[PDB]
Amino acid sequence: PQITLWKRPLVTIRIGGQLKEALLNTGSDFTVLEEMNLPGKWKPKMIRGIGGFIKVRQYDQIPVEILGHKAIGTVLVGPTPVNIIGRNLLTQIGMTLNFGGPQITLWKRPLVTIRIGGQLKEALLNTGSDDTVLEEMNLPGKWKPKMIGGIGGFIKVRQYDQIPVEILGHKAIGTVLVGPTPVNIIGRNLLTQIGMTLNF
Amino acid sequence: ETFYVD
Repeated sequence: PQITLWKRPLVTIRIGGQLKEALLNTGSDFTVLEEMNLPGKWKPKMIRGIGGFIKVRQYDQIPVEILGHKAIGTVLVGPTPVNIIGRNLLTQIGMTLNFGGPQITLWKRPLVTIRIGGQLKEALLNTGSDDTVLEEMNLPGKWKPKMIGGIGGFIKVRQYDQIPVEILGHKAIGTVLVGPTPVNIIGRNLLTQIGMTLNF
Repeated sequence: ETFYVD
């Protein structure tokens, strides 16, 4: 089955006898759930974090049913704003990126050369991102301030509209946010333009 | 690395 990206790719998961809503997130190495009680040994871990590291609890070898597939893998629990199914569990259900609208497996970060300023960069393909967020660069044209959120809090960015970006040979044009990001992120706004789907 | 931008 093919899952398009005009809307957030939310799915119902079953974990510890509980249903929850989670986002299928190719931009995440791991799976990060909002505060809940899970049965298991768990070890303190520190991840990611806009502004620094956030503390999470790391539960290993947990059953998680997703779209009717049973993964058994690592779940991190902590102060994420949304439940996040990362690649560690997307691989287990056999999810890939595709131009359903070349296949990009999810064993590694779906990194892809983009060309945007008439300039060329490496950028993550991120289904868990609404918008495209690019590392600090000069871009021509008018731009307005925006605050966007992720794990750890918010960062301030500049919002440029109607910006052309080439991605794996495809031409996309729309909104690009520019701000202090370790990694360029191609979000759904653009992913949809170029015809990308989550398939498993 | 958990990237995600709402």
